[PDB]
Amino acid sequence: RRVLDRAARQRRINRQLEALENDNFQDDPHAGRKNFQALLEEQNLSVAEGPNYLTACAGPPSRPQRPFCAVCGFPSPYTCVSCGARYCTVRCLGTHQETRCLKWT
Amino acid sequence: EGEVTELTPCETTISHVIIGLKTAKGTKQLKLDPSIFESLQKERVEAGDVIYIEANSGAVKRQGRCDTYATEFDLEAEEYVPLPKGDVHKKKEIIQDVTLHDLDVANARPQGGQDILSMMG
Amino acid sequence: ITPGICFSTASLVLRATDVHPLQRIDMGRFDLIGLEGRVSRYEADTFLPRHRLSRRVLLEVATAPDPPPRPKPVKMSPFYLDSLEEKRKRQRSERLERIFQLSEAHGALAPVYGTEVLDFCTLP
Amino acid sequence: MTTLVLDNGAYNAKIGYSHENVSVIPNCQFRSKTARLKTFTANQIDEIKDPSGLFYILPFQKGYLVNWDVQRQVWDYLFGKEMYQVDFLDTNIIITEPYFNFTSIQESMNEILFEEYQFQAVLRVNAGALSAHRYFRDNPSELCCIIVDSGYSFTHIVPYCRSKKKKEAIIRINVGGKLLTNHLKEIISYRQLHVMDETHVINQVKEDVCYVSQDFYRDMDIAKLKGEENTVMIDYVLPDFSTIKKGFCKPREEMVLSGKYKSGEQILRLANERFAVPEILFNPSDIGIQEMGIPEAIVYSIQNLPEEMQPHFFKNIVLTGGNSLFPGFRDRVYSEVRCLTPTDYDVSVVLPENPITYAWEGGKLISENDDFEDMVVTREDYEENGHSVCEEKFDI
Amino acid sequence: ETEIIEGEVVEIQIDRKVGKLTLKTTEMETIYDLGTKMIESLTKDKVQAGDVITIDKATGKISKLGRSFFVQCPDGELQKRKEVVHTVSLHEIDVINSRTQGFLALFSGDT
Ligand SMILES: Nc1ncnc2c1ncn2[C@@H]1O[C@H](COP(=O)(O)OP(=O)(O)OP(O)(O)=S)[C@@H](O)[C@H]1O
Ligand SMILES: [Mg+2]
Ligand SMILES: [Zn+2]
Ligand SMILES: [Zn+2]
Repeated sequence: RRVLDRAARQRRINRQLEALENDNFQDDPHAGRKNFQALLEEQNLSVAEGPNYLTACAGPPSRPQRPFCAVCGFPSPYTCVSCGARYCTVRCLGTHQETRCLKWT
Repeated sequence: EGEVTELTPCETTISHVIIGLKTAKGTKQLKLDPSIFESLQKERVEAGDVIYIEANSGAVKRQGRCDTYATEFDLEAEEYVPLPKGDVHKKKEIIQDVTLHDLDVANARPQGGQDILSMMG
Repeated sequence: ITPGICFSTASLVLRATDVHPLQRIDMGRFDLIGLEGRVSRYEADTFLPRHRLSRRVLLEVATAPDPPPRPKPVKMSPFYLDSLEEKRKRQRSERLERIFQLSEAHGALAPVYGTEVLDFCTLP
Repeated sequence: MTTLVLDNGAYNAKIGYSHENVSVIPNCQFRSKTARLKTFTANQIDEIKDPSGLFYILPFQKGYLVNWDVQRQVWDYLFGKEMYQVDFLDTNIIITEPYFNFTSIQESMNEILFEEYQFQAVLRVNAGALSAHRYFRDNPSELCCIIVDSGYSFTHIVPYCRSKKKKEAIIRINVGGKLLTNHLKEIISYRQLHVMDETHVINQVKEDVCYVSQDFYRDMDIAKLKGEENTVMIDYVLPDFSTIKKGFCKPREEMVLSGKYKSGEQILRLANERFAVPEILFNPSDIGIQEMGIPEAIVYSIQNLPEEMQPHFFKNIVLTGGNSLFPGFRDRVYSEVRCLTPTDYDVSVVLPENPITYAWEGGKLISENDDFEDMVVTREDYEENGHSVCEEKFDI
Repeated sequence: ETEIIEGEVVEIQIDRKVGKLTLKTTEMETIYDLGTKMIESLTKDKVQAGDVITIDKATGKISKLGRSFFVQCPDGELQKRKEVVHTVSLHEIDVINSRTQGFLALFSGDT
């Protein structure tokens, strides 16, 4: 099977994390000004330049990350080779491969 | 007794060892006699290990890794042990019966000893 | 060449003799054979009876400030808490008492023979 | 004359008069497919009868006000003749701001408040400052406190002295109610049925069934079982808005193991999501956020501060925000902080009866004080000095 | 109860310590992130691609039960929780706990 490089996995993780901040998943039912990144770039906010938004971010946790199954949520001893997703059972591996491994269905 | 959060020998040789033990009821900072550093190094005690230290003898036993670190690797040959529940400092007044034969056999042969003759014995 | 025998047993069996420190007494107070080659008759008979620490001296040294730095050779309270300080001083008192009791316990025994006797009696 | 207290949150605006009670109203506009040309504003969401597929127009992105038109419309509705009939020219306004609010947002706030409405005086503070003031009023003997504001879009942890905010030790955790609701939506959509368009219903489900577990792996093992022993698993009947107006949990005696029900109710079965979703607050790395959780962040924030003040801060942990209403949240926070705290230091975590309205009560209390007039910035002084003195007086 | 990992080795990588190990059954395949002790255990007992091995997770006990292309690759789950029952005689307990390396006396007399 194919293998996804580190950049692809990091992009997928970032996209999944950003999707959790989305206001709505659908479009405007009517169907017919800035954003946070524009505000950050306009502030010209530099690290170590006093207390600010960036310096207030929580640091890395000391306790290691606990793996959970991407399908059912129970703890997952196994890591998928192709995409790096965690899984816990043959059925869960098959479901993950059918649904979200490689191509994002 | 507790999980080790810090293990820092203090140089003048080493004057003392500062250790940090964590339990469910809090954290305690302990200053150890420098002779205990050899025992800590023999037991291979690092941060995140659950150990106990006998106050009267300085004996150190590393009784596994804390189970909070069980997920730091997917496959390690480690024995993961729960974090101790009580206080870091545990006091118990006990009454134990021994016989004179126990003291005789305890003093019949030497124990420990880093010399070659002791090891071969 | 044969592979070794892999003898498998219950993990509980290997802990049968193990006793928790809170469940056993210190047997080092009866360790006579361990003192041989390490403790001398001088230490047991002349030095320790004269230079044993006392609780008064231990408390005085602990409470006294740090000694002045050794001279170089010459070629010739808003955030104060009363309960926390009471707990801390009780802990310090307990630590000093433990230090005293352990120092007394670890030098109570006198050698059966001693280093001097063994050295004298040991021919080349 | 009168004073208006407003907590311009990203989810709920705590707006009320100083002499009256407190009202919780969503601070966002709504649109639905049952109305062709009709935009609901603020509390008008009660009028709609089929909130399924509801579209949200929010004025806050990532906890900061970024959309000005919807916020202006919401304020005009709240300040209009229908809601409160605020007399702008003779009223003082206490309005809350996110921590470390950007300079542009502060300038726009000052301009809008002092020109578009022409308020007599404005006091812009942080919700944590009001919470700290209320806490110090309730407990006069305490000299230092730490506020945990687990809200809709983030969770800040800020330590406060008697009359100052320690800006150096402010720590932000990027986990809030929005993130938890979206994660629950994603889990349910991936596992049982597609609910990504049902934000309202999934949020109500989270508020009704989710809880914080004292033993995570024991609960996981219990949930993994099948049969009577699976005490964690419950059955929820989603509201169809035809005969079931609001969602409810089926009684345990009425549960069916097979999962098939003669009634055609759309039943959503949640077993491990009950405590997996709240756990993201304590373990952000569970879902993929490399940030310290609430207890570790509290301990870190306290330990950044000088040693002398640490025992006082450890004694005055306060939980505020909507996410703090999870069952077992206070106990879990206390247990973890006690595990991390030095044993000589006592730990006390206080959860008020209404963590939503804590900041509003603090604002009401600070309005009644005799030092209130010195804190605010007047319009007459605004004309000349405003643009500097708004930044000078407000400790944002 | 013990956790036992039985499968066919696909790829073993060790770099100057960190390492990765990929194991497969006839139904599933997985990549493991290895710790220092397991890396040492896998280095001590020469393991190469194609070998069918079982690992005791808590101890690092690796026993090679053949090579496959000779034993068929395992079928079910890679990681299995097994209940192991041992009946140990009182004499065996006494001999094991009599001295260090005392279990040897169960085979060579010398009690
Ligand atoms: N009983 C409940 N159980 C769980 N979550 C709840 C409950 N009640 C309310 N919430 C959530 O609490 C969040 C709202 O919290 P608020 O304190 O009002 O946030 P906020 O003040 O707007 O946030 P900021 O950061 O201060 S702008 C929403 O995500 C609600 O879904
Ligand atoms: Mg708020
Ligand atoms: Zn699974
Ligand atoms: Zn995959």
